[PDB]
Amino acid sequence: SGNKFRMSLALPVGAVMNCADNSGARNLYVLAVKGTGARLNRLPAAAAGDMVMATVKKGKPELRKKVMPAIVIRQSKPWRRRDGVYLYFEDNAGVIVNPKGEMKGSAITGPVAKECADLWPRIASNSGVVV
Amino acid sequence: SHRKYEAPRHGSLGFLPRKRAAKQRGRVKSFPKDVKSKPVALTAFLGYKAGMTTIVRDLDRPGSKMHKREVVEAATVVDTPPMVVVGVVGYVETPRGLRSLTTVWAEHLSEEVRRRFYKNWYKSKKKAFTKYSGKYATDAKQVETELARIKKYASVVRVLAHTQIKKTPLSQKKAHLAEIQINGGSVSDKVDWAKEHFEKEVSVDSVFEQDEMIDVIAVTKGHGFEGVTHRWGTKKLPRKTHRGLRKVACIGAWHPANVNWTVARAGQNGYHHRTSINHKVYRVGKGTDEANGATEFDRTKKTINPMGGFVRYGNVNNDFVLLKGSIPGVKKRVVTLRKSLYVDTSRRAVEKVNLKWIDTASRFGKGRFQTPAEKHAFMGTLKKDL
Amino acid sequence: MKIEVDSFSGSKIYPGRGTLFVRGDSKIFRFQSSKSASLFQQRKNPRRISWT
RNA sequence: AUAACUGGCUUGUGGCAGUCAAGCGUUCAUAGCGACAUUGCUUUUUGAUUCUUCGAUGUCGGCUCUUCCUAUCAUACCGAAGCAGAAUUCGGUAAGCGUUGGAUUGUUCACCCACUAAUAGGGAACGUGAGCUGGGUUUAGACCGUCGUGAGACAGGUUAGUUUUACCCUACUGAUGAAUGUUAUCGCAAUAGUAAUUGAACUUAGUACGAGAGGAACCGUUCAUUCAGAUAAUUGGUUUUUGCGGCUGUCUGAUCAGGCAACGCCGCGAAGCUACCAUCUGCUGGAUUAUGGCUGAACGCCUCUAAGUCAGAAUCCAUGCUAGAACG
RNA sequence: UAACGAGAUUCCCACUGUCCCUAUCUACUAUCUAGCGAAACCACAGCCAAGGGAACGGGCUUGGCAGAAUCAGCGGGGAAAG
RNA sequence: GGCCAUGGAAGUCGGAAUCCGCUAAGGAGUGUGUAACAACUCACCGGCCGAAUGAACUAGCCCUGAAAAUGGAUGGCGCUCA
RNA sequence: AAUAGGGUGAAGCCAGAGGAAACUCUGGUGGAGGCUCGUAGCGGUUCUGACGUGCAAAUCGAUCGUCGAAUUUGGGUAUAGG
Ligand SMILES: [Mg+2]
Ligand SMILES: [Mg+2]
Ligand SMILES: [Mg+2]
Ligand SMILES: [Mg+2]
Ligand SMILES: [Mg+2]
Ligand SMILES: [Mg+2]
Ligand SMILES: [Mg+2]
Ligand SMILES: [Mg+2]
Ligand SMILES: [Mg+2]
Ligand SMILES: [Mg+2]
Ligand SMILES: [Mg+2]
Ligand SMILES: [Mg+2]
Ligand SMILES: [Mg+2]
Ligand SMILES: [Mg+2]
Ligand SMILES: [Mg+2]
Ligand SMILES: [Mg+2]
Ligand SMILES: [Mg+2]
Ligand SMILES: [Mg+2]
Ligand SMILES: [Mg+2]
Ligand SMILES: [Mg+2]
Ligand SMILES: [Mg+2]
Ligand SMILES: [Mg+2]
Ligand SMILES: [Mg+2]
Ligand SMILES: [Mg+2]
Ligand SMILES: [Mg+2]
Ligand SMILES: [Mg+2]
Ligand SMILES: [Mg+2]
Ligand SMILES: [Mg+2]
Ligand SMILES: [Mg+2]
Ligand SMILES: [Mg+2]
Ligand SMILES: [Mg+2]
Ligand SMILES: [Mg+2]
Ligand SMILES: [Mg+2]
Ligand SMILES: [Mg+2]
Ligand SMILES: [Mg+2]
Ligand SMILES: [Mg+2]
Ligand SMILES: [Mg+2]
Ligand SMILES: [Mg+2]
Ligand SMILES: [Mg+2]
Ligand SMILES: [Mg+2]
Ligand SMILES: [Mg+2]
Ligand SMILES: [Mg+2]
Ligand SMILES: [Mg+2]
Ligand SMILES: [Mg+2]
Ligand SMILES: [Mg+2]
Ligand SMILES: [Mg+2]
Ligand SMILES: [Mg+2]
Ligand SMILES: [Mg+2]
Ligand SMILES: [Mg+2]
Ligand SMILES: [Mg+2]
Ligand SMILES: [Mg+2]
Ligand SMILES: [Mg+2]
Ligand SMILES: [Mg+2]
Ligand SMILES: [Mg+2]
Ligand SMILES: [Mg+2]
Ligand SMILES: [Mg+2]
Ligand SMILES: [Mg+2]
Ligand SMILES: [Mg+2]
Ligand SMILES: [Mg+2]
Ligand SMILES: [Mg+2]
Ligand SMILES: [Mg+2]
Ligand SMILES: [Mg+2]
Ligand SMILES: [Mg+2]
Ligand SMILES: [Mg+2]
Ligand SMILES: [Mg+2]
Ligand SMILES: [Mg+2]
Ligand SMILES: [Mg+2]
Ligand SMILES: [Mg+2]
Ligand SMILES: [Mg+2]
Ligand SMILES: [Mg+2]
Ligand SMILES: [Mg+2]
Ligand SMILES: [Mg+2]
Ligand SMILES: [Mg+2]
Ligand SMILES: [Mg+2]
Ligand SMILES: [Mg+2]
Ligand SMILES: [Mg+2]
Ligand SMILES: [Mg+2]
Ligand SMILES: [Mg+2]
Ligand SMILES: [Mg+2]
Ligand SMILES: [Mg+2]
Ligand SMILES: [Mg+2]
Ligand SMILES: [Mg+2]
Ligand SMILES: [Mg+2]
Ligand SMILES: [Mg+2]
Ligand SMILES: [Mg+2]
Ligand SMILES: [Mg+2]
Ligand SMILES: [Mg+2]
Ligand SMILES: [Mg+2]
Ligand SMILES: [Mg+2]
Ligand SMILES: [Mg+2]
Ligand SMILES: [Mg+2]
Ligand SMILES: [Mg+2]
Ligand SMILES: [Mg+2]
Ligand SMILES: [Mg+2]
Ligand SMILES: [Mg+2]
Ligand SMILES: [Mg+2]
Ligand SMILES: [Mg+2]
Ligand SMILES: [Mg+2]
Ligand SMILES: [Mg+2]
Ligand SMILES: [Mg+2]
Ligand SMILES: [Mg+2]
Ligand SMILES: [Mg+2]
Ligand SMILES: [Mg+2]
Ligand SMILES: [Mg+2]
Ligand SMILES: [Mg+2]
Ligand SMILES: [Mg+2]
Ligand SMILES: [Mg+2]
Ligand SMILES: [Mg+2]
Ligand SMILES: [Mg+2]
Ligand SMILES: [Mg+2]
Ligand SMILES: [Mg+2]
Ligand SMILES: [Mg+2]
Ligand SMILES: [Mg+2]
Ligand SMILES: [Mg+2]
Ligand SMILES: [Mg+2]
Ligand SMILES: [Mg+2]
Ligand SMILES: [Mg+2]
Ligand SMILES: [Mg+2]
Ligand SMILES: [Mg+2]
Ligand SMILES: [Mg+2]
Ligand SMILES: [Mg+2]
Ligand SMILES: [Mg+2]
Ligand SMILES: [Mg+2]
Ligand SMILES: [Mg+2]
Ligand SMILES: [Mg+2]
Ligand SMILES: [Mg+2]
Ligand SMILES: [Mg+2]
Ligand SMILES: [Mg+2]
Ligand SMILES: [Mg+2]
Ligand SMILES: [Mg+2]
Ligand SMILES: [Mg+2]
Ligand SMILES: [Mg+2]
Repeated sequence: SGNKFRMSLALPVGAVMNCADNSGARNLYVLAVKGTGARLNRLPAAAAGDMVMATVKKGKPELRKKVMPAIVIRQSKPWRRRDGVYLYFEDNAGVIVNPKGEMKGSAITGPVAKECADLWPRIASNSGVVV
Repeated sequence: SHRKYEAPRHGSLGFLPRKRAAKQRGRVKSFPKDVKSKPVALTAFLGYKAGMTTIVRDLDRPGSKMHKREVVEAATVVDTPPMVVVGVVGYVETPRGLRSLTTVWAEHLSEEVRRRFYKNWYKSKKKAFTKYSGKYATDAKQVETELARIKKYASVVRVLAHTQIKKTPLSQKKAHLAEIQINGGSVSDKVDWAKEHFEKEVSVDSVFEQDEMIDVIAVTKGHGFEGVTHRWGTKKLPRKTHRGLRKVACIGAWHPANVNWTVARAGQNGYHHRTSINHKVYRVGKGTDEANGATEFDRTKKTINPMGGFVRYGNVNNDFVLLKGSIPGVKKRVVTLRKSLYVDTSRRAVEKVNLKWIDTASRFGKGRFQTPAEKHAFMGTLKKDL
Repeated sequence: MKIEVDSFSGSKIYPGRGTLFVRGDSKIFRFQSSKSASLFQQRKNPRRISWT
């Protein structure tokens, strides 16, 4: 439910980001990006605010070995906003969600990109500092 | 057998051949279609690419997440001193296309435009247009006869105008002379306007208004001979490929036993003639204005020029045009600004632009000041100031 | 629009110029150019950088 | 005079499509199917043959790149339904435009995970090795199993095993250029090429439709995918600016200032170049196809058609864009 | 079966331009010049489409067409050379 | 409002029957239209007009059936009471 | 005749401690080995790198195996085509 401008992609397929919610997962391994078209040899890649299909590589045993949606909330690759500002975070992080974008955890550790919070009201509710 | 996977083609077949332009001055291939009901007005202007800058502007785009919010945008400065009208050409509709009937010139031509017709001006007797200038002898009935012929037979009237390149910081002394089509009014009206404008200056503010959408005709940056990888954006071959990797591996099937015209090959890149459309005019500045870079919110008395001047151009001391985004060409290139060939009613075309602030920090480095006063206020007194 | 100030050197940041770094603790850092940003990522002391 | 690639004839076999219509389809042959039969098409299967090549056409697959076909997976416009909506199925014009990222496998093939509008099928010497690679196959070394008294064999498994030459001609991509009195400027435009593509969100609207469950579309608005052409504001990348600073060893008696370390090393580093790692830009008219119509005979009625005619597709031709005929 | 192995194989951490997806820089070439100066190969030669033909033509037939002399690259063809 | 099934179906849902009487005229029903009737329309008969008309079949040319990969071949141009 | 510089630390030996004894433990010393890292040397794994009408009818570059012995090597000498 939103139309965010294009951002510099930070997380190609195979990237492992931090898991920033209290769901019990610590890793999020990107295996696909929602909305990725066709281009030979080109890897699908996600920016902050993108829905991702992921597995939990490190965390509680009941979270491991499954494909589940997740949303990237911060990225360390700098990207330009329409106000001319180049910004980046210290790390790449995401949170586990539904296909509808509803969190499976209940809290978020760290800041959240305004692009991500503007696009997912669920993540905005559970988010603290929003940049 | 077919390709294993279906990928799109590399490059566009509508910009072939990728050869050098025949001239460095970009030529207007097509002018706006003539409407008699409009007033008589020019359709083009000649300028020089000075450099790029940055502005801040409040966006008026309902439904956007940046609506009524500041956006930071790249802009291009085109140095456009007024052009001088020196001639007029008539075109006739024929079953073989437009054909030039007659060219009528002004009595006096400036030295910068008379240098256009010479390769070695310093070694010449400078005899160009002297007998033609004599054609104006005490009655100028030859000129009036040719002008009457144009009024009687011409269907397309174009003026001949040249830039005043001596007012720019360029060391080139040759002016750039071009045909600019006259639109509006009858053929007689166009001819009267052209004759009455002989040896007169025409400013940009008489051709382009602010917030207008215009097209840019220019010759792009030359890069010389280039391989397929960068000329055509082809995939690099693996690192361990014998005899090199910046190639196209297969340049054709066995049959046709020839190389096809559609296969990417190494060759000359850049220096192409391009027509780029829908560039919005953010500002038509005046050289006499002491607040070129000032806005209604930034009242700093400030010219459009950055600190230390435009890199490899100099200062813009003339009227100028501030365009949104990027235009083809390099610095000092002659650029042709043409009016749009259609009517655009999109929100992007009809938005009224009001600028907040224009960046004038140095482009020669990580400039951090907008003004020498701001600099000396930040740093204070230095040793060289005593 | 607002003029920003370098976190490492106090240099004036104008719209667009420089990068903006959000640390893990959500503290916002502003760098007017790559030069001051690179020194900060080396954990230098701006109090001991002679031109800040 | 003769077998192993490609090519040629054939097309049993493989693949695809018809005709009649016994049946299926709650009724109802033909919305969608369709037996017993029967007529065909194709050369991406495999056979059959041995015409070309044995004084040699480099034999698998993948990577790269261009193009073509349509028996159309998606996208445009439509007709049909056992089409209320949504979805879906059948069909017409259609190849303009797209048709993916990975695990295993040398694989072609296959099979899974996942995105996607879709992950259609094929040809061009089973396209493509003086383009690559060399994992497979298919020399010689070696191991195993079975066979053989044995030397050895295996169309069985395994491991290691040199991938040569373009400066010629043509063709492509670009670049000059004699002569059509000389030289210079501004132009015209024959011909050739051509470019855009698809998705999402808001509104329409919880509306039409529907008992409900569910649930559209046109105008409009903001964004996004793939592609194309530029550009260097900004940010990032790059450093022989060996520009400034720092560091080690050694050499110049020390200092200052320097040499060398097969650019000695490190931090920053403008300019230039450059990145969906950055920004900008990608037009509007006509004629048509399928189709639905108007008037209207043939055939006193009827009929989109026979004469005539209207609207109308991602189609075509223009506008626009690129080159400018070096004998326009 | 400890130890050993430039032996064959699978996975993990670190590292990574192998890749997404490419970009930039240096020296030596290539390039141009003075001097010097070979070789492979060679029936004649050298633009295409279709036809037929020893069933894949540069030449034949029918068409498209066709304007001197040339330079750097390139790897489709000469069923190129060896 | 023929019947039975069927709430009912009265011609028009599925079954039956496949009738009779009058009728120059009428299916115990063609369809619309109905929950069924009503209602309208067709088979059906007539009133009007001024000579053709209906069905099945045969074979000439033409069209459909008729989909492949470089652009391309009644030899080419072109040809339509040829 | 030839073989940098390091690592490891075998027997034997010295001192101390525990135990009734048989013995054990600790700290040194010592400097063994077809041991090990690694030059010269000897060899030749991989890039299937360069070159591939070469500098060269086997080389060049990096990388690599081993490097105190079944080591490397000069000269003399012996063995001669089934
Ligand atoms: Mg691939
Ligand atoms: Mg292929
Ligand atoms: Mg024109
Ligand atoms: Mg004349
Ligand atoms: Mg004349
Ligand atoms: Mg250059
Ligand atoms: Mg240059
Ligand atoms: Mg390059
Ligand atoms: Mg190789
Ligand atoms: Mg070479
Ligand atoms: Mg700059
Ligand atoms: Mg930088
Ligand atoms: Mg072959
Ligand atoms: Mg063939
Ligand atoms: Mg068959
Ligand atoms: Mg056949
Ligand atoms: Mg068959
Ligand atoms: Mg059949
Ligand atoms: Mg049928
Ligand atoms: Mg076959
Ligand atoms: Mg097949
Ligand atoms: Mg034979
Ligand atoms: Mg054969
Ligand atoms: Mg042979
Ligand atoms: Mg051979
Ligand atoms: Mg050969
Ligand atoms: Mg031969
Ligand atoms: Mg062969
Ligand atoms: Mg060959
Ligand atoms: Mg592969
Ligand atoms: Mg079709
Ligand atoms: Mg269809
Ligand atoms: Mg039905
Ligand atoms: Mg196509
Ligand atoms: Mg076609
Ligand atoms: Mg189009
Ligand atoms: Mg995809
Ligand atoms: Mg796939
Ligand atoms: Mg793969
Ligand atoms: Mg793999
Ligand atoms: Mg794979
Ligand atoms: Mg594999
Ligand atoms: Mg498939
Ligand atoms: Mg075949
Ligand atoms: Mg092959
Ligand atoms: Mg080869
Ligand atoms: Mg191959
Ligand atoms: Mg080849
Ligand atoms: Mg092998
Ligand atoms: Mg091979
Ligand atoms: Mg062998
Ligand atoms: Mg046997
Ligand atoms: Mg036995
Ligand atoms: Mg045996
Ligand atoms: Mg045998
Ligand atoms: Mg074997
Ligand atoms: Mg093998
Ligand atoms: Mg070559
Ligand atoms: Mg070569
Ligand atoms: Mg040669
Ligand atoms: Mg030759
Ligand atoms: Mg040519
Ligand atoms: Mg050429
Ligand atoms: Mg050319
Ligand atoms: Mg569009
Ligand atoms: Mg709703
Ligand atoms: Mg609802
Ligand atoms: Mg409802
Ligand atoms: Mg309703
Ligand atoms: Mg309702
Ligand atoms: Mg219902
Ligand atoms: Mg609901
Ligand atoms: Mg719509
Ligand atoms: Mg580009
Ligand atoms: Mg340096
Ligand atoms: Mg240091
Ligand atoms: Mg020192
Ligand atoms: Mg020295
Ligand atoms: Mg030095
Ligand atoms: Mg030395
Ligand atoms: Mg740096
Ligand atoms: Mg820079
Ligand atoms: Mg420079
Ligand atoms: Mg692009
Ligand atoms: Mg756009
Ligand atoms: Mg255009
Ligand atoms: Mg129309
Ligand atoms: Mg019609
Ligand atoms: Mg008609
Ligand atoms: Mg021209
Ligand atoms: Mg010409
Ligand atoms: Mg002539
Ligand atoms: Mg002539
Ligand atoms: Mg190994
Ligand atoms: Mg191993
Ligand atoms: Mg094994
Ligand atoms: Mg050469
Ligand atoms: Mg020379
Ligand atoms: Mg010779
Ligand atoms: Mg053919
Ligand atoms: Mg023919
Ligand atoms: Mg043939
Ligand atoms: Mg033939
Ligand atoms: Mg053939
Ligand atoms: Mg031919
Ligand atoms: Mg031949
Ligand atoms: Mg001929
Ligand atoms: Mg020639
Ligand atoms: Mg060749
Ligand atoms: Mg040859
Ligand atoms: Mg046919
Ligand atoms: Mg054809
Ligand atoms: Mg014909
Ligand atoms: Mg025929
Ligand atoms: Mg004939
Ligand atoms: Mg004791
Ligand atoms: Mg002790
Ligand atoms: Mg020792
Ligand atoms: Mg050591
Ligand atoms: Mg030896
Ligand atoms: Mg070697
Ligand atoms: Mg090699
Ligand atoms: Mg070579
Ligand atoms: Mg050799
Ligand atoms: Mg070593
Ligand atoms: Mg070594
Ligand atoms: Mg050894
Ligand atoms: Mg060793
Ligand atoms: Mg013998
Ligand atoms: Mg003998
Ligand atoms: Mg003998
Ligand atoms: Mg014998």
